[PDB]
Amino acid sequence: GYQAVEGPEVESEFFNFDALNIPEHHPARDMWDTFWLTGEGFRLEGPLGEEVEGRLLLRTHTSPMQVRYMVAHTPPFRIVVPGRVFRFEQTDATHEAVFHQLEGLVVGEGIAMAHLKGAIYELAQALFGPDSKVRFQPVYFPFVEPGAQFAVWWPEGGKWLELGGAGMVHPKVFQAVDAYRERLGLPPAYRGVTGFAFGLGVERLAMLRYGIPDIRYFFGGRLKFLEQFKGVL
Amino acid sequence: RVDVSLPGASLFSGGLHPITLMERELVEIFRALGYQAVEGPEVESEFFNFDALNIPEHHPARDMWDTFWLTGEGFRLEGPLGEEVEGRLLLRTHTSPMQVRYMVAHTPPFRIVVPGRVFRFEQTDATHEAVFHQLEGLVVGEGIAMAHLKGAIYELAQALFGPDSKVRFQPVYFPFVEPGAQFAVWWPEGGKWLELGGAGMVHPKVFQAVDAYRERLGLPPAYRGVTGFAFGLGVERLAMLRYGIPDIRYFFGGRLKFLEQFKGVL
Amino acid sequence: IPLALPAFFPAPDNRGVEAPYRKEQRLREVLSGLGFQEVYTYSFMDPEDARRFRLDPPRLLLLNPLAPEKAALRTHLFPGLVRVLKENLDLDRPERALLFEVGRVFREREETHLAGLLFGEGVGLPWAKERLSGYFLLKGYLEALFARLGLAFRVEA
Amino acid sequence: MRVPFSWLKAYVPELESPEVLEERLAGLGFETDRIERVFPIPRGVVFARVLEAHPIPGTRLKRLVLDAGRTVEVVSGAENARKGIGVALALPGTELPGLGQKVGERVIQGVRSFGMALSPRELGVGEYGGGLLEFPEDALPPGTPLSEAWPEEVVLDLEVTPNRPDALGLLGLARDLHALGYALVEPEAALKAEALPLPFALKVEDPEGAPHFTLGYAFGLRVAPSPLWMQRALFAAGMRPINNVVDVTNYVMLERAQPMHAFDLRFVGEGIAVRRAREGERLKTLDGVERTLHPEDLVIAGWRGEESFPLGLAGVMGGAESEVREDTEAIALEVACFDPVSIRKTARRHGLRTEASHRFERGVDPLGQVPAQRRALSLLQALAGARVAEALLEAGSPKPPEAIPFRPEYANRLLGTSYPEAEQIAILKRLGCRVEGEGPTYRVTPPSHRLDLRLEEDLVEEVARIQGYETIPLALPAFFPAPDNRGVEAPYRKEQRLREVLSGLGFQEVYTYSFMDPEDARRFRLDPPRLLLLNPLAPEKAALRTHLFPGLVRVLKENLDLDRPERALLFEVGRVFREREETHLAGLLFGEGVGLPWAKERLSGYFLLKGYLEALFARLGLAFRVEAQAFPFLHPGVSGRVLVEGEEVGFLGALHPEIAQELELPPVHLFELRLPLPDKPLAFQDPSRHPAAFRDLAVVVPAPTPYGEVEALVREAAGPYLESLALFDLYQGPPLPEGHKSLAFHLRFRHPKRTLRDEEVEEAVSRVAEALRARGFGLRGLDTP
Ligand SMILES: N[C@@H](Cc1cccc(O)c1)C(=O)O
Ligand SMILES: N[C@@H](Cc1cccc(O)c1)C(=O)O
Ligand SMILES: N[C@@H](Cc1cccc(O)c1)C(=O)O
Repeated sequence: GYQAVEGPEVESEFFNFDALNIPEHHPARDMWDTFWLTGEGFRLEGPLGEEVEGRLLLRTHTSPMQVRYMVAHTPPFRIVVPGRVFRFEQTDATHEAVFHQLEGLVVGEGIAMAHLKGAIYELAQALFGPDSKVRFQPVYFPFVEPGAQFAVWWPEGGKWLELGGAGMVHPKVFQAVDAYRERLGLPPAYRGVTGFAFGLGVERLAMLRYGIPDIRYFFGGRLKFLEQFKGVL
Repeated sequence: RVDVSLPGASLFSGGLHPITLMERELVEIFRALGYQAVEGPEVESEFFNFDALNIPEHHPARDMWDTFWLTGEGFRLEGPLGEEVEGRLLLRTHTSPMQVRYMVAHTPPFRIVVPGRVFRFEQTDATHEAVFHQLEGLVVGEGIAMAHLKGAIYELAQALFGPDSKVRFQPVYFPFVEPGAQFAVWWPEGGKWLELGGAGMVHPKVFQAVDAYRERLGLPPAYRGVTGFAFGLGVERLAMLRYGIPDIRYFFGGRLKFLEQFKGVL
Repeated sequence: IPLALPAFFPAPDNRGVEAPYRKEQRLREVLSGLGFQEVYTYSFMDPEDARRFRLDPPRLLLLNPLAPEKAALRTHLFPGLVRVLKENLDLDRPERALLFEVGRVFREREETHLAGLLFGEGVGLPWAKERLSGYFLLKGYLEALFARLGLAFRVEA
Repeated sequence: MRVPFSWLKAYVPELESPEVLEERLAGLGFETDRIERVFPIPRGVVFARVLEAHPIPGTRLKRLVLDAGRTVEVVSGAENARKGIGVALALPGTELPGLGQKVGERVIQGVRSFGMALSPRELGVGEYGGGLLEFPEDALPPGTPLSEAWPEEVVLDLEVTPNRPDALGLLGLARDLHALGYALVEPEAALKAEALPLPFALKVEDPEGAPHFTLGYAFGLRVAPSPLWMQRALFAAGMRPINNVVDVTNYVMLERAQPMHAFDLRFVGEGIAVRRAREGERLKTLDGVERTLHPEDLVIAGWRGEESFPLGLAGVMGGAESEVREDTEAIALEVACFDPVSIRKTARRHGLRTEASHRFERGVDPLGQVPAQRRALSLLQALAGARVAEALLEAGSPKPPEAIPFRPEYANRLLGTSYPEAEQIAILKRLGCRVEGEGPTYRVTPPSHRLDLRLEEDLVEEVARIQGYETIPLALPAFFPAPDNRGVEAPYRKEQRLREVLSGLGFQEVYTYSFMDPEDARRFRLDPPRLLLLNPLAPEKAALRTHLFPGLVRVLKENLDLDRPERALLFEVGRVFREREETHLAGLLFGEGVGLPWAKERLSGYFLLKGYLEALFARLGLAFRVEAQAFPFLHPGVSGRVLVEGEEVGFLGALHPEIAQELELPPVHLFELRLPLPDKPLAFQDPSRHPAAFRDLAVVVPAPTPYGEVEALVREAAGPYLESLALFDLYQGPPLPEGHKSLAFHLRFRHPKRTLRDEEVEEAVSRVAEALRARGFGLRGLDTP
C-alpha cells in the first residue's frame, strides 16, 4: 500500500535538519556530514510550491521529504521516497559520498510500532525468502522515539545485515509539520495520529544482492559494468 | 545545407494492445491492495469450470454461460499440483475455475487476481463478444467479510474514476457465492452507473469441493474455518468506456490503424 | 454493509506466486519498447489452414464452432500474424510492419507462445535508398531483445 | 567506550559473561563493535621491589637492585627508574608479546641485567613505552607472579549515543542493566571529614558557561602509585595511570560521566576563578602544548593578589603546571557541569578531543557534582591518606527535573503491545524515575542523570527497551488512505515507464555524479554553475551540474580509454541545478553505427539518433519535430532544438568539433531535455472503412529551405482529408534549376463516411500546389500510380 514520491536533492536546512528535530551545534548534527551550497539566483520551492528560505545544502538523507509530504497531504497514508543523498566523506570500497536511500512513512490514527515491525518483516520475506528473519535494536534518531536500527537475516550468506533505521515519528516532528502548516493557512492535521517511518540504504542491498564488490562502481559509469545488469528482470 | 528537420532512420516504434493496457491498469490497482496475479489455462475440464463451482448439470445456472465444447484425442490437461486430470474438455466460460485450482495448490490467507481469456458461444456484434477477457479476484482467510468485498470494490472505484466515484451493490444469483451480487461503479464524467461485474462471499460448497479434491491428492484440508469473497469483472467493457472505443469487435480485428492509437497510453 | 479492508500476513506458499505473470509482462514491454507492435488474434483456427500453412492438424476441435473457419484451436501463433498482415495490406497499405503476439497455443499441452512477423521496405532513410530489412533485420532485432533480456542466442539452420 | 568487563561487574556482580553482556547491551541500545581479551601476562613476569637505583658511570642507565623474592640486579635507562617503587620484573626466559623476543640475562655496561623491568608497552598492558610501570612498593610479596594480581581481561568496545551521556559512565551502563533485572552495587563514600575552612575561594565570573561549579578540599596527600586494581581498570579502559590522586579522578570520571581535575594548591593562590579567557592569555596545557586562549574559551583561573592566571582550559584539559605530582600535599578538586556549546566550540577551536570535553559536549548530571565529590574524596582518603574538608565551595543551584505525564495505556497503544500497568511502572522505578498518582495518567519525574527523558514518548521507549523490542508483536495496518494522497505517484511512475521504454528501445542507462567541475562550464561552453560548494570533495567537484550532457561525453571518453567500445548509445536521467532544480533526460550516440557486422553499408550519425528519438516518441505517443537553432556546445552545421507536442524542451545535435578536438574525441552526437515531458490525452479516432486515395509529387525547394518548412506547408494546406504525408526521395542536381532540391512526397486522402471523388482530390491537391508556388516552390511531378 505504499505510494512512491520523490524529493529535491538541494534542500533547505529547515527541512533537512530543523523540522526533523535536529538542532544546531547538536551532537546529532554530527551523524550526518553536510555539504553546504552557496549561490545567488536559486529558487527552492517547498511543499505547496511556495518560495522558502533557509541555508541551502545537499540532503544528507531523504527524511526531509517526510515533512514536505505531511504538510502537502493529510493522514492516513503510506509512502516511500527513494532518492539521491550526499555526505561529505571519503569514497572507498564500501563507502560513498553520493548514494541513494529509501524512506517510508506511514501515518494515521491508531498506528503502532507493531506495524513498523510488521512492514520490515514483509520486506525480509519479499527479499530473502521465508527463511529470512528481522531483528530490531534500540538506537538514537532525533526524528523518532522509540527508534532503532533493524537487521535482516540473509540465510544464504548466513549473516545479519544491518539494513537501516526507523521508529515511531517524534512528537516534535508533527508539531513542526502542523506549525509550518498554519503558517501557510492550512489547518492542523497531525494532532491525533501516530506514525512510523524507516529509511534504508540502497547501494548496500544492491551490492549483496547483485554481488558487486566495490560501491565506487555505481558511479564509475563503466560499460563493462552496467551491461552486466541488462538482463536483471 | 546540413538540415536537421529531416526524417531519421525509420526505426520501428512498438506498442501494446488496449487490453494489455486496461489489464495492467487493473492489475496494478489490485496489486497495491495486496493482490498477487496468477494465470489459468484457457482449455478447462468441466470439473473446475462447473462442478467445483457448485454449478451442476441440467441446472438452470448452467444456462448463464453458453459453453464451447472441445473434442480431441492426445491432449494432456494438468491440474493444480500439475497432475493429470479427467473431465469433459471445454474453453472456460469465465475465470472462476482458477479460483479452485489456486486454493488446492495453496493455503490461506491470500489475495489473488487472475486475468484471462474466456469464451462463450454467442454472436459477436458491437457490444458483445465470443472471445473476451475477465479478471477475478479472490481473497480468503480467517475472519474475512463482505465488508471487505465492499471495501475493495470501492478502492477500485476511486483508483479508477476519481474521489467523486461511488460503488453500488445489488443482490444477484451465482452458484459459487452466497451472499452474492452484481456491483456498479459511478462514472461522474459520463454521469451514469456502470454495471461492472459480480461477486459475493465464496459458497460453503466451493470450499468443500476444494478440500475434497484436496484429500484425494494427499493434501490436508485447509479451508475448513476460513471465509472469503471473490469478484470477477469484464475487461473489454472498461477498456471501452475508458479509451473511448465504440466497437468491441475492434480488439481482435488486429487492425493497425487501431492498435497504434494506444502506443502512447502510459 | 460498512466498508473495510483486511490485514493479514499472507501464507508462505503464496509468496512469489506472481513471478510468472510478471516475467511475461516485462517481456511484452521490453518488446513493445524495442519496436514491436502487439496484436490480439482469435484463439480459433481454420482446419483448412493446417493445410495452407503446412502444419500437423489441430489436436482439439469444437463440437459447436462459430463457423467452419473457427472450428479448431490454434497450434501456432504465426499464422494469425501472417493473416493480419494480409488483412491490413487490403484495408490500408502499410509499407512495412513489425508485429508480435503472445498467446496460448494448443497441442498435446496448452502452452504460451511468443511470435511476430517482419515485412515491409525496411529501416533506413526516408529520402535515401540504402536500406535494412529482410531476414537479418528481424534477426538483429531479436539479438537485441535477448542481449536486453541477458539471454544467450544463436540461430542454426 | 572501552567497557572493561571485570570493572562493570563490580557494579553488576551477577553478569553472566562478556558475550551475554554484549547481548544485553545491544538490547538496551548499546551495540558493541568488538570484544577483546587483553592481559596475557607470562609466569616469568614477577612483581619486584626496587631496593635502590644506582647510576652507571658514563651512561644514562641505572643499575636497579631488586627484591624479587631473592635479590637481583637489572640495568635500566628509564627516567622513573627509582628506589621505593614496585616494578614488573620479567625474569630471564620470559617471552613477552611487547618485544617479540625472549628475555634473557644479558650483560649491559659492566653489569649483567637479570632480565628487565618493563613499561606498559613491553608488558602489553598499554601503548606507553616511555618508562617502567610504577606500583605500590608493597602491592604483592616480592617475587609473586604478577598474573596472580593482574588477570587477563575482556573489554567491549561499546557504542554510546548522543542521547545517553549517562552511559558514558560505567555505572550508567550498570543501571540500565539493573533495570533488566540485575542487581546493582553502587560504591560508598567512606569519608572521615573534619570541620574546618577552605584555604581558598571560588569566584564564577561566567555562570552561563558554568551553571554549576564545586570544589573540594583535600590535604595531607601522600602522592604515590595507584593500587594494582586501579592501574588495571584504568589501563583496560584506554587510559594510562599517573599516580594516586590523578588516577582517582580518571576512574571516577569513567565510573560516572563526570570529568574532574585535581589542582595543586601551590598554584591556586587565593582562589579559583571560572571566567572567560582574556585575549591572548597563554596556557601550557597538560599535553605540554603551549596554547594562546581566545575570549570565548571558558577557563579555570587562580589569582594571587591582583593577578589572574589560567590554571587550565575548563572541561577539556587542565594546565601542565597545576597538575598533581609527587610533592603535592593538598589540592582543590574541580567537579562541575559546564556548558555544552562552549566546551564544544572551545574544543573544536583548539583541535582538542578528550574524555572530558567529550562528556561535557554530550552533557553531565546537573546534580551529580556533589556526589561525584564524595566518591572522589573518599577514594583520595583511602588511596592517598587525604584528610578532607567537611565542606565544599558550590556555585550554582540547578533545578531538579520536571514531572512527565505518563499513561501506560498510551505506552501500549503506541507500541502495539499490551504490557500490564504494574509491569510498566516498576520498569521506570528500576531506572530511577519516581512515579506518582494511581492512574490512568501518571506523574513521572526522571532521575537527574537522564537528560534523554523529557516527553511521554521517551518514557514509552523506556518500557519498550526493558521489556524487549523483541516482545513487540507484528502487525499490519488497514485503512482507507485520505483522498489527497490518491494519485500521488503518477509522476514517479511516469518517469520509470520512460526509463524503461528507453532501456528497451536500445539505450544504456548511466549514473553520473551530481557534481560538476567549474572549469567545464568553460570547456563544454556553458553559463557557469549557479550553485557551488563551501566544502567540495575536490576542486573538480566544486560545483553542481547544470547540464546532464557533459557527464555523458566524459564517460564516453573514460570508456574509450579502458575498453575500446566501437560504439555506444547511452542515456542518463537526473536532477540538474540552475535557477530551479529540474529533472533532465539525455544521452549521447557515437560509434561505427548500426548495420551488418560483415557488411559496410551502415547507419549512424545524426539521423540515427534522430530516428531513435522519433521512435521513443511515437512510442510515447508524443508529437516531435526538430528545428535548427545554434548552440554553443553543439556543432553549428549539425544542431537544432527539440519540439515535443509543439513546444521546445531541449536540444539535439552533434558535439562541437573543437570541444571534441580539445577532448581528443571523435564525432559524438547527443541530446538533452527536460522532464516531465508533455502529456497528451487520447483522442480515439474511429478509423474509416472506405479505401484511401493515394497521391504523389516532389516539391521543388531551394537548397536552404529546411525540410520542415516545406512539409508543414504542404500539410498545412493539404486539405482536411489528408491521411499521410511522407518524403521518400530527396534529390538535387541536374537537370533541376541548380542550387535547389525536390522532395518526393507520398500522400493519401481518406474520407471517413464515404469514398472520395477524383474531383475532390484533384481539386484538393491544386490547393497545396498553389500555396506552394505562391511561396516560391515548384513541382517535379504529380499523379503517379
Ligand atoms: N534518516 C536516517 C534513517 C532513518 C531513521 C529513522 C527513520 C527514518 O525515516 C530514517 C539516516 O539517514 O541515518
Ligand atoms: N464468474 C461470474 C463472475 C463472478 C461472480 C462472482 C464471483 C466471481 O469470482 C466471479 C461470471 O463470469 O458471470
Ligand atoms: N583535563 C583534565 C580533566 C578536566 C576535567 C574538567 C575540567 C578540566 O579543566 C579538566 C585532566 O587532565 O584530568
